[PDB]
Amino acid sequence: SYMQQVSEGLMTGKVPIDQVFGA
Amino acid sequence: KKVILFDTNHQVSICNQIIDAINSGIDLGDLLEGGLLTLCVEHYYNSDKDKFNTSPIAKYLRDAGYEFDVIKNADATRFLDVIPNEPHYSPLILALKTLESTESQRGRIGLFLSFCSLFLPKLVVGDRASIEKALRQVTVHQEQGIVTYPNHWLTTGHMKVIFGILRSSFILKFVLIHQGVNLVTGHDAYDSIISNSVGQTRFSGLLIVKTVLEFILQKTDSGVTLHPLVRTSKVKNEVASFKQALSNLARHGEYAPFARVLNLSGINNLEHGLYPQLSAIALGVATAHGSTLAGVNVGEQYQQLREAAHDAEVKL
Repeated sequence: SYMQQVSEGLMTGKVPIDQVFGA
Repeated sequence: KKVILFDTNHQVSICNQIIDAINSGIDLGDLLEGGLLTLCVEHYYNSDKDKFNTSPIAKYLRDAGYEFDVIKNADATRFLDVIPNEPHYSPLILALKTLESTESQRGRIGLFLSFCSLFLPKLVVGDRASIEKALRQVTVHQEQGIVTYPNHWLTTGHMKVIFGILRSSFILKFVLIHQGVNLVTGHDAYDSIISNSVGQTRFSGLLIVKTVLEFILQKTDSGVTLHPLVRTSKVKNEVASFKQALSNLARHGEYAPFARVLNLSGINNLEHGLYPQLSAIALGVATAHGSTLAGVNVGEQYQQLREAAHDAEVKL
């Protein structure tokens, strides 16, 4: 899909986990 | 952890003999990875140690505690000439003089490394799976006409040997993966074979967790956020542990998709079995879209949340 990019970016560290999980 | 590099003016012949010993099933012991690293260094840096030591690979390996101890010889034409007199290398030596010298050919090193690379996609699964996968890949590339492996490399015994060498060796896996990823797109068939293998290796051992994560996510133009069911009080611990494991994985950066294969630290708990409720939610949401999560079976205890996750996604 596209969000798949989100999970992968969370996993490679390209997306801060705090953006999605917080605190 | 001291890695011995072998330095001579007959590098190609020495390398091909290292490949000889490896393929013979001979256990090189604590010189194994050293030997392997030499191969890699001969291949990618043409045995230029100064060019290697400034490379990202050497950078990372040194950053991971590996120390390089070069053995300069020259005049040495034979791997046997190069092994320290030290007596704990006596049986090794005893086996190595039973070695036939396949006269060094061109590309055999690249041949070897690409062959090794074919075992990566399913390495973490086991020997049977890695080897079956390797064989199917072998026929794929064979019929492409891009490369032909020797048939005696295709016996189960030899491929079990190679599987073992990959298992035991961190450096081999790391070099093949790093080069698979970072090496451009030139005109070397072996680099493209390795590249293809590494491409098929992405998220090996971590695809279930990845897709579960994907399906407990929620797209909102206010950013992107976790599913509401994920934020209940019964699932306050799973989310905690999952976030922590995910952070540990994230530490490894661009090597994160290969972290299970390279056996990187911090991955203990990145295993969907530990997260039944999130798996239920993810499978629910998945079902509501038609597709499903491969390898995820929800036990009775969380079937309710499963439908709780299911219906609510269809009403959206």
